[PDB]
Amino acid sequence: LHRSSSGWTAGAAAYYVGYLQPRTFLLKYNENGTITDAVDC
Amino acid sequence: KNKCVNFNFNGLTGTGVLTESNKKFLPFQQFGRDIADTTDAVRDPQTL
Amino acid sequence: QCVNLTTRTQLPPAYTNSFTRGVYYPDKVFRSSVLH
Repeated sequence: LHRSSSGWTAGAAAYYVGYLQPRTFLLKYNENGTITDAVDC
Repeated sequence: KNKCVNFNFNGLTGTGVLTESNKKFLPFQQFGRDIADTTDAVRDPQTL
Repeated sequence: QCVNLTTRTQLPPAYTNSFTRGVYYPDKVFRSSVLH
């Protein structure tokens, strides 16, 4: 927070919260090891 | 190097011959395997 | 410590669709040109 104890204010941002599941993915590795694309079964 | 030795990792056991390589691992990865689950290249923990 | 703020605005819990996000490395195994 910022203030130019309850007169404070925030800035300008955003954040989202998701949920995980025990799924199965596919890993496509290149010559350097960076994941280029994944497949959700 | 270049001899049939018995490497002893903290989480990997097995024998093999250590030699030079042309690959380049990621700075956080330490293991490397083949297609059918065969470890053939590991990173040295002392020297990068 | 226990004083609540006065600039709080109630928002409905809406949804946002992801396309291909959420993929990480499950282990430290280096491979190349495979699909496991």
